[PDB]
Amino acid sequence: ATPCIKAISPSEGWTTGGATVIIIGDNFFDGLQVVFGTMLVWSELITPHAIRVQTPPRHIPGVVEVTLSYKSKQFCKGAPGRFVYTALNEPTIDYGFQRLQKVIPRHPGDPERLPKEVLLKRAADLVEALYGMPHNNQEIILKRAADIAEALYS
Amino acid sequence: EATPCIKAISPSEGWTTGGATVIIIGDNFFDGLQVVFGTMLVWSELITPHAIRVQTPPRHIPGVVEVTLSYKSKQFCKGAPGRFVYTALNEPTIDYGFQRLQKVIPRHPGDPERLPKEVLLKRAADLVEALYGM
Repeated sequence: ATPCIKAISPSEGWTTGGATVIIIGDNFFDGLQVVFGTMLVWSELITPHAIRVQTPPRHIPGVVEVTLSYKSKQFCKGAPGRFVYTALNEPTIDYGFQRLQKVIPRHPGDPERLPKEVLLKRAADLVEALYGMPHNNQEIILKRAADIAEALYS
Repeated sequence: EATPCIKAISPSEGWTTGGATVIIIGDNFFDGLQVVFGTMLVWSELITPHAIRVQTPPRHIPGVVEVTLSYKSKQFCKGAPGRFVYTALNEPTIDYGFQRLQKVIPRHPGDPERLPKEVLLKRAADLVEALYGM
C-alpha cells in the first residue's frame, strides 16, 4: 500500500529553508522523497510512520502542497500536506544556531549534531582569525558576508 | 500486548524556558494516553496512533529528562524511555562562547554597547559562511 501524509510538524518555516520537519503518516520506507511544491528533498526514515526532512529554500512566501515521491513516481497528489513559508525578518537565537550548525566546519570524529557550545567555540575562533588577515582578504569576506545577510533578511 | 512505547522524540532538545512543540513517535497510542517529563505531566495531544504532540514545560535546571507515558496511574515506557535534553543559555560553556563572540564581532552604525545574542549569532554565521573557499 502507498505512503500517505497525515501530519507535518512544524507546518511552517522560513523561506531560507534548512528547518527540520517531521512528516507523519503510513507506509514510509528508506529512500523516499518529499516534495515541497515542486522541490524534491530526501528524507531520513525514523519509523514506518515518521520521516524527517529539511525544508528546501523558497523565494516566495506562501502555502505549498506537500507530497511524496519514490523514484520519480508521485504519491499523495489527492491528499497533500500543507507547509507554509514565511519571510524572515528579525533574527532569532534559534535561527542563528540552526544556521551555525550548517556553516560551521567539522573536525574529524565529531558527533552528527554539534552541541551549541562547540558551534560557539569554533565560530569564535574563525572570526578572531579573520581580524588577523592581510586586509585584502578582509574587505572581500566582509563584503561577502554583507551580501549573505542582505539576501536572507529584508 | 498492545502496550505503548516510544521509538523517538522530535526534536530531542529544547531550552529550559520551555514552550517547544515536540513530537513523540512510537506505537500503540490512544486518546487519553498521557505524557510525563520526569514526573511532571506535560500537555499532550494525540495526532495518530503513532504520534503524540506535546509542548515542553519550563525547567529550572538543564539536563536529560526521561519521557514516559501513563494511563490511569499505570505507567509505560519506564524500561526504555524517550530522552529529551534541556539546555540553558546560561551554562558556563554556552555563556563563554557568547562573550568571546561579543568582543570579536564587528560593529556597525547604531549598535548597542552590548549586542543581543541573536545579533552575535547572525553575524557570526554570516562571517563563517563567507570564509569559504578562502
